[PDB]
Amino acid sequence: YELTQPPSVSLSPGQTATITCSGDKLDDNYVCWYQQKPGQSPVLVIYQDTMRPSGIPERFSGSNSGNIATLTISGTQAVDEADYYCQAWDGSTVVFGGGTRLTVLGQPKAAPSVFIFPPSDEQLKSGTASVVCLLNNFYPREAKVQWKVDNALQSGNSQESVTEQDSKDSTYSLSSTLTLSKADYEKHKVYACEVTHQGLSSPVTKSFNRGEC
Amino acid sequence: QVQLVQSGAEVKKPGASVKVSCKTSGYTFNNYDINWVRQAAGQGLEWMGWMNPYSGNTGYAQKFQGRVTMTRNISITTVYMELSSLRSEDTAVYYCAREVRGYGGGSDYWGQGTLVTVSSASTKGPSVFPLAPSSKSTSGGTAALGCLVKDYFPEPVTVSWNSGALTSGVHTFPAVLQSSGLYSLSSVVTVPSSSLGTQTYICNVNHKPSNTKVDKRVEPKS
Ligand SMILES: *[C@@H]1O[C@H](CO)[C@@H](O[C@@H]2O[C@H](CO)[C@@H](O[C@@H]3O[C@H](CO)[C@@H](O)[C@H](O)[C@@H]3O)[C@H](O)[C@H]2NC(C)=O)[C@H](O)[C@H]1NC(C)=O
Repeated sequence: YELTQPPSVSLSPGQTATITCSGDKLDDNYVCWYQQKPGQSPVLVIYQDTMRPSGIPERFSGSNSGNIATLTISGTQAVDEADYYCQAWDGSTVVFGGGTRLTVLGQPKAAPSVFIFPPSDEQLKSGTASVVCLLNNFYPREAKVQWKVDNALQSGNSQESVTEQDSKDSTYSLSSTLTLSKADYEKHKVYACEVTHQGLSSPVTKSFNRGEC
Repeated sequence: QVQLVQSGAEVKKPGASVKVSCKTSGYTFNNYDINWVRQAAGQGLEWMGWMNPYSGNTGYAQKFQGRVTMTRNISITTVYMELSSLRSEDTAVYYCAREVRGYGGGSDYWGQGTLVTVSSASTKGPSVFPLAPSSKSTSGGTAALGCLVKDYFPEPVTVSWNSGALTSGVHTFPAVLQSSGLYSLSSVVTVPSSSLGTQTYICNVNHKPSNTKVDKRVEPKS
């Protein structure tokens, strides 16, 4: 038994956030909702479908009907930016939804500046190749980076890291590193990271051909 | 009064076990169930099982059958979760959280979490590779360059540029734990493209656990 949440919800301040959570046996059992901000433990905001714990603002409300549970936030504010998880019990076991990232757009969107770095010759000597894709100073935080090698999607060999929000312009940066063996790296020509972001009308691709100078 | 407090961070090799402590108040110990929930970097919450400390009854999630052991010590109102046969995928923050027990009030109080890092690695200093500025890292009048600080263990590492003289436009990313069990991170900086021929750029890396100190000059790709 699994609970399905939307990966991301984006709205503007004051608007009403709607976060859904679906499951076959939901009307059988109660649903709880948790808020989690970066570096902190989850916080219970709704329990038993509709109940607010003490100290939770009244703008948080819940409902559960037709195998769909919904978390609603009226007059969404900046402090509401967080990840939200639904949770239920199927008989004995607890199940969590995948989580919904709630973004409240406080300033204009800024597309990322994208840079790509081939592996250094020094690293290639060591028998490994790291390709780095840098997304710089973008807003909001949600961004997708995917690797293509000779137009073949790469899965399971890349990792991402993101900075904390800049104190001043409130932007983020993100790195994606693709790691291959030297051998595998030398078997292909075109290395590309495809970037999507709400500030981009269409995907952006930064690429190079192994050996460009 | 704090209701739940967990033990400190753990580092374990694959195949070993890790025992996380969760000391509770008397009120929590006597009137709540304790849930155990873990969360890996950038991933969601995953429930492992529950214990009622007053009675000692427990339940586990099927995925963790045989591998998890929940125990208690009444005299010090503490509960424990031991995870055995650790693997790389078990690296995560492990939480205890209390709940009153349809009849579920949710987990209304959480411990601070216990980081468990599963790695076969011994202490190891990083290799430092240049992220050279080129036409492929030039956006108009701005150029990007950096240093890849790869394959070190354990945390942490610090990076500066030009011995601390260059701070504007520097982004030093949080490390990731690779499937090898070693950490890797990058430190980048954006600078005027016109400065590449005249300005020297050196990243200063210090991995104190291995006493590794590296200054790497980053030059444009020719
Ligand atoms: C629940 O926790 C209490 C307290 O942590 C446990 O009692 C403690 O048990 C240990 C070992 O059984 C005792 O340590 C011993 O100390 C003597 C003298 O310092 C030393 O010579 C021994 O080698 C050993 O290290 C400790 O004194 C004792 N403390 C108290 C207050 O009783 C208890 O065993 C735990 N219960 C369960 C079921 O785990």
